[PDB]
Amino acid sequence: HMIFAKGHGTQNDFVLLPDVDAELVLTAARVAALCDRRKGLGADGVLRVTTAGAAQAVGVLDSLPEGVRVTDWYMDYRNADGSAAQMCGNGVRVFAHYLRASGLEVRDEFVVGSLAGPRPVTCHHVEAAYADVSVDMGKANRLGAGEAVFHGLAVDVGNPHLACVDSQLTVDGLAALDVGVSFDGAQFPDGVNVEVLTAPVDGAVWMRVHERGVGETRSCGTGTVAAAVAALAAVGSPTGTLTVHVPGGEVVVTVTDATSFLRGPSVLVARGDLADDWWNAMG
Repeated sequence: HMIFAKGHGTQNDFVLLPDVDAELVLTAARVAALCDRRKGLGADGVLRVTTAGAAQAVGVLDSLPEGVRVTDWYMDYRNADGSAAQMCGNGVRVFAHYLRASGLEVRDEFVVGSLAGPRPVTCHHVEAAYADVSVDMGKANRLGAGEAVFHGLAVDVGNPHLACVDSQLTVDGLAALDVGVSFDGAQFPDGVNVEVLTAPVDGAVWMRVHERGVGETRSCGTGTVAAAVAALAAVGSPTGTLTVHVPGGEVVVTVTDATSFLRGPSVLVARGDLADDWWNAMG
């Protein structure tokens, strides 16, 4: 009698827990057991579906992020290791898809609240199992050049990035060992996500991320936005649309004057019930 769903976007997979009134107690141990591929259900993170006001009432949220109303849908995102929504902006597509398909939300256009702020979404097509969702990821700020190892552009998409377009990089060359590097500390005093990518060839780009601390880890929403921004800017365009090939598949970034949008697939594989006894005995 504990409702859940299992979904994924490009790469990352999520367990969704509908909990409008935030009655569930998401201990670190419960999240970890639920994310364990053998002992639980297996996921990169848990997305508890609630509202910002309910989250703030139950202690999950202290004060509201700027732009997030007490009545907003709220994606209470937890990493497998109990920890809370690292900067990526991940989870929003699958979250939005869940809202639509489960009938919690009837409109194709609505706002997803999150720790990092409001994320307006557009649901282009929605079926039970598949959806095509656009996330308004926010203003992307180009902020000057920097070296890495590569020479790129500091792009601010809620958090610092350094996306590096390399004309002399191929898709095969991009199979380089960029797990666990060097960047200028004065330019990024509080660390930086480092993207490395091919030159825009026919509206498309191939990239890989190395997010701060977590190492080379899966797909990065905001980092994908940073990558496309830097690629457009290298072709002389402050705004445009690029397909971005990322580990797991492809997504489409749109940059406007005001903001940026990330558009990609979402899949919901399963829906059902966690056993109540199992939930209790998990820490």
